[PDB]
Amino acid sequence: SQYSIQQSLGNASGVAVSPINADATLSTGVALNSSLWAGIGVFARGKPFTVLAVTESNYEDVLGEPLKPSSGSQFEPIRHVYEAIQQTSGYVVRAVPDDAKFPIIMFDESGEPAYSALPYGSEIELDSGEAFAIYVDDGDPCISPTRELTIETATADSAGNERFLLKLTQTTSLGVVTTLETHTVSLAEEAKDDMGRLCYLPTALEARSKYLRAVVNEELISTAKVTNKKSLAFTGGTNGDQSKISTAAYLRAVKVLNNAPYMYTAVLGLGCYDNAAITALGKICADRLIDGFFDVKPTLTYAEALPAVEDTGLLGTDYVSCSVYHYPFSCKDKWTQSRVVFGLSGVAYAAKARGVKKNSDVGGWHYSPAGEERAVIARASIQPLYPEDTPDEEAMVKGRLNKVSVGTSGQMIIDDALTCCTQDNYLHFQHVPSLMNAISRFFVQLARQMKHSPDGITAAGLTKGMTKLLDRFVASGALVAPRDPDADGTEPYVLKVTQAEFDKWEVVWACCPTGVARRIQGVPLLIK
Amino acid sequence: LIDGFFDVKPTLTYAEALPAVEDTGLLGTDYVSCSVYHYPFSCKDKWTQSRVVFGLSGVAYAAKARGVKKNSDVGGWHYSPAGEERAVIARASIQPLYPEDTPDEEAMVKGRLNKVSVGTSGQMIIDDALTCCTQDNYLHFQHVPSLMNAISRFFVQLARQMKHSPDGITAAGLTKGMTKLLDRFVASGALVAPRDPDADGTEPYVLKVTQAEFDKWEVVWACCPTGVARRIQGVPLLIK
Amino acid sequence: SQYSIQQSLGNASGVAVSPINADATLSTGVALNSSLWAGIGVFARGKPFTVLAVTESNYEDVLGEPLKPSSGSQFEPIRHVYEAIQQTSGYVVRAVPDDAKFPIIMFDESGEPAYSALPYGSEIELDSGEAFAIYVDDGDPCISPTRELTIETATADSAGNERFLLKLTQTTSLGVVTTLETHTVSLAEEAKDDMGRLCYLPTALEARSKYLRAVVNEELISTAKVTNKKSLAFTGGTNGDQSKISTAAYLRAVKVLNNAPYMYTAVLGLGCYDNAAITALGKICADRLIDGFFDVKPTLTYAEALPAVEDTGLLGTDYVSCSVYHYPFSCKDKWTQSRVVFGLSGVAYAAKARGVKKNSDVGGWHYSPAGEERAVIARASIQPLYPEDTPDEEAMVKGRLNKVSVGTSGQMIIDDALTCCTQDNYLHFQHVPSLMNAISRFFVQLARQMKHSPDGITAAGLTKGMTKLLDRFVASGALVAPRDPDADGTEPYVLKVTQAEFDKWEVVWACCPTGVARRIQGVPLLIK
Amino acid sequence: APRDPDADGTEPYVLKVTQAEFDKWEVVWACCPTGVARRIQGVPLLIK
Amino acid sequence: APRDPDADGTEPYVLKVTQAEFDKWEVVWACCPTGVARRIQGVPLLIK
Repeated sequence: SQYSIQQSLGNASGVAVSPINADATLSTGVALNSSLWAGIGVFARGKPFTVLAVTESNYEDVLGEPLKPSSGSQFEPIRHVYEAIQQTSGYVVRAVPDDAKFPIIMFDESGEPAYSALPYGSEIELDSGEAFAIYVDDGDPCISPTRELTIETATADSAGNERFLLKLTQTTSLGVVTTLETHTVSLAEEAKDDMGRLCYLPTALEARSKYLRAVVNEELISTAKVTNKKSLAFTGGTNGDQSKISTAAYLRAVKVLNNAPYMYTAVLGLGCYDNAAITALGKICADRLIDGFFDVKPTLTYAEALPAVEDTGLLGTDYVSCSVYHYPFSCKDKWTQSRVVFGLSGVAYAAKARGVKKNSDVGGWHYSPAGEERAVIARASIQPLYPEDTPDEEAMVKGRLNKVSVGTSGQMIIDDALTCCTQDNYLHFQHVPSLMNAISRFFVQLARQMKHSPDGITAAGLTKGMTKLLDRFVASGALVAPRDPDADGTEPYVLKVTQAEFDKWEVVWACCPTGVARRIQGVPLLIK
Repeated sequence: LIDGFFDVKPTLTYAEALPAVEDTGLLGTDYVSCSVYHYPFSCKDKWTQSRVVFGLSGVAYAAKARGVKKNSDVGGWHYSPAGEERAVIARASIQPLYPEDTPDEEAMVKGRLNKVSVGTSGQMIIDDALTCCTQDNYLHFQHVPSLMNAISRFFVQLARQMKHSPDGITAAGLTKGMTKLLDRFVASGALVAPRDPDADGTEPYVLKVTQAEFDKWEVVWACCPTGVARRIQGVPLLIK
Repeated sequence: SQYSIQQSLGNASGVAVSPINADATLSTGVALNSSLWAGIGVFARGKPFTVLAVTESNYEDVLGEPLKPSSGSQFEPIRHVYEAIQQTSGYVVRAVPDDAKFPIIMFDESGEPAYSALPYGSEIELDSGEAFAIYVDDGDPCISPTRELTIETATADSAGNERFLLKLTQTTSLGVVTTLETHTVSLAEEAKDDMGRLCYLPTALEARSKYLRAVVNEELISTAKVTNKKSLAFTGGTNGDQSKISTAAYLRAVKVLNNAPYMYTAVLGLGCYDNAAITALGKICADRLIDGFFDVKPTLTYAEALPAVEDTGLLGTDYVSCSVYHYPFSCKDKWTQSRVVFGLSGVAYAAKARGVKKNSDVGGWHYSPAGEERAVIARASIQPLYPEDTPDEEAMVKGRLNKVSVGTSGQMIIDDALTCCTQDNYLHFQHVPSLMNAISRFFVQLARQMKHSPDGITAAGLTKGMTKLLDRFVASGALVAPRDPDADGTEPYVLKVTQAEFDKWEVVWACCPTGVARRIQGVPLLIK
Repeated sequence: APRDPDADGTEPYVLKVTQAEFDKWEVVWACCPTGVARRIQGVPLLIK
Repeated sequence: APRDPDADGTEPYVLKVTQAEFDKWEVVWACCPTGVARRIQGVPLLIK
């Protein structure tokens, strides 16, 4: 009609405005100064084989209350999570044993409920007389505190379908009974609640409730009717034995973590001392270009620690960013007040996060996760496990094993930044692979955004983006002038964007990383 | 001398998609400007609100039109109909038809079948610009035939207008018109300097208008087309 | 009509444009920097005598769960696959014993099912009363976990044909029951499903399902009717004894691998210690111009290792690219945690892939598959089998047998790059045949593309393509100036394209390959 | 002024009065007419 | 004013009105828009 604006204006009188160009102002939002940690573990509460999200204010309830050291070896990952959350949120994957079962309540046409239990990861088959089944997907085995489900009659909708109110409440062993969640659902395929949302039972429970799930029998859903049932009881749930777990479960969990559609920059090996799982997590590091902080069993003597590092499998050239730790010391637990021993992955990641939070523009990735200002270990009544033994500094450095020590003021610290690389070059220090991987991730983002453009735009865009990013890093201070300013010029970074064929745009950037200060030597002199 | 965007049945598995492209018949050397697509995904319809599946020809043409509307003087014909800023697919609740299968990237590229993917931000996009040409030269990319066909159509118009004139007018007119058009294209940016400025000079286009007999006015123009950026590789280095 | 454009314009007024020439811009797409590995083996799950495809994310399910060392000698190929996948995907061929049988369910007109089992590789004959038969082509013997098939009535199509829903679900021994696949199929020859695809049972199952296959009886298919059968059960499947396998099965498997229509550049001898099979794989190398990494039984003493290499049959002049390894050491398994011994083919190929992934333009084929930065062996608790014995370095080098050693830092490495060539020239090193074969494969591609052209185009095209490729290699660094720059010039490569008769275009290229650094000698001196 | 002030000078009009024979006075005038504004196109841009 | 006053001048807007053919009056204007303040960060320091 009128007031309309065209854009082509071909061989005819008129006026047209072209769409806004906005191609010389293409930025890239990656937010390099952000770090998240991902790990697998064994816990008390949570949905098995599904990626979770833990923050500083919900881990206690999403992952359940902390376990007990006297139960077995399952008390490690919760403490690792507690020590690692201190800085940033993260993603965890819970792995359960084979015989873990969750409760199920199945109804019928008359409405008399029945109870059962089913192993995790299995769907439900409905018997002839079963109308619909409700089960719990929070992962809790419903043994302590118990959980009760109540059905109440409610007013029908405008159309005429009967909607009933569902109320699930938890009861502790002491006697405290608090409501937990409530809903208004119906078996009609199209009925709506008061607020207008869909109130069909399966989709309603799946969408608006994070505790329950339900299934229905299509044949019997037409004539199904629900009575008034008060104070039901889930039963049969069982977490099983968590002391022992087959390597298949750990492999499945790490595969799920691999396929998780999230972003994280640390693959913390949360209290999982299994060679296959550690190798898989190293594969995750190598694939995603991130950092890993694994740790050997912290109950081995200094003699057996060295062969265990070779056993764990990352010693080679493929995994150049994964560090291995060892902390053979005892400590007093924060919660249960007992003598427990656990690893150092959480503290290593806390050191790395403290380092990465120093710079604000691009984030400081060039700070090593060691020292006395960024890697202090906070425990209670540290009592060495083997006071009669002594470290093997030279053997440890040759075997790529970071070691703890006692810094100034008497607090234990981490005093090495060595990776799993065996080659003796710049790559075996910790900070260099992290910085290079940050640059590579930014490049992948930029090139993915800039793919499929003509060469005229592509060359200028790539050059501008890379020059800006590397200038930001140099101003931050992660790159310095080359050691020998005679052969390889005098610039911190050298950039070269070239065309190899019709479409082979090749970018080569060479950077000079900063030098850590690991060995300091003083030579006093006297002047005649 | 135009462009075609055809598409195979979007209910075939990735295994049967490849022989169907050979079946459909354009695989050869005569049809160098026709693209073939394949979109095995489900979607929620806009009008009836149901589960339907259909093709990708409309979205491919929308991408081509978005590309051609960039330049205003001569229109940008050198923009490939793929990427994350010109070929996004707008649907509702895209649910893959065969989640258990996987594409065959190398086989697809050898068989000249454009494939969909998931770009940044999570919207499905078209991520190829391959035509039905089997020969491995500059002609199997999508933008080159379109640009050459635009130039050829303009030439046909000009020569049809300028037919039946004496040679004195004809030579000057042909040279002026072609020089102006190719200069417009170079200023637009669809032609760049040759890859090797040692043998084939250093000009984007070379024009030659000649007389072969009493009336055989022959025009030969050679152009260097732009280079798409399909594969990008980064090689980090460390300096001692 | 109008707007049409002609191309001939012969002796008539008009205007025409010739089709685009595009002959001086002919490239060649071969992607030299890509390597895939092909091998035969014995596994638990998979379709027998059919080429497969294994990547880093599906081998566990396509090839089934890993076997058990206590079962016998069938535990080798899975571990070899696991060690070789780390770098690149590949193709495998499963060979089964003679008495392996797969289950079959045959129906009838009334619908009462019957069960049976048939040996692999055999078609099915239908009895008079049998309407149609369904069987499993995944290769699994359906013993653990069990597999159940369910038939459900569904709504007829628009035409009127009756379509039923097929649901196959797996049940583990513990009790976990998960659905596996579902379809909507019918016995009508033309009925269509909701989405519009063909729903005839045989073609539908063959095309859209990778687990099941079916056959029908033409005579009884017209009057055939299907009832509602719930929770059927496959039975009779048996993988047989995989400890012993006749050489005929291995020969058939390698023949299938030969006729496979795929591309691969390594013919890894996955845990198959049979002379006939090894000779056939050497034939595959000599035919396709690729590389092979075979390995003798890793339980022979150093005295018997040497005659076994002559026994295995590749010692000659035809197989100049196949290497033979020997790894007489024990190790601790990753999965079952036991004492097992297996070969070195996987690690050898991992070294070769690490070498080939260095250069990005053409790929580095000139890196030998040995050293301390590219061939480290990652195992757990390596304990030598025969600590009292000693290697025979001179005898091993004369007999063309690569030997393991202990490099720096204490990790075992591969310390030789000798092939099976007996002649003492440049051909017995490992990197030279690989580089020459890469060049030859590129030449075959180029000449196949450029065949049947006139000489004017042909000479220029061949010269340009070969000059560009060899310049790319020289810039990569795989060719250096000749050792003696007095007789054979001073250029890395010499090219000569000539015509011998009307059509005998002959291309001769001579290259000077790089020199590996195998023996390093230092001679200190003192100056008066 | 002419559109391209490189070949056809830079004057709006060129006049030439000549004699061809005893009486064939020939006047040739070449003018550059103004350009109407029929199609107007605007191309907005953004500056980094 | 533009963010980088080294390449793209120092004026907020650049306007160019040109003639392409007899009647193709083409107007190209490039402007530098203001910067919203969405993320604000403070970095305290101590001076020796």
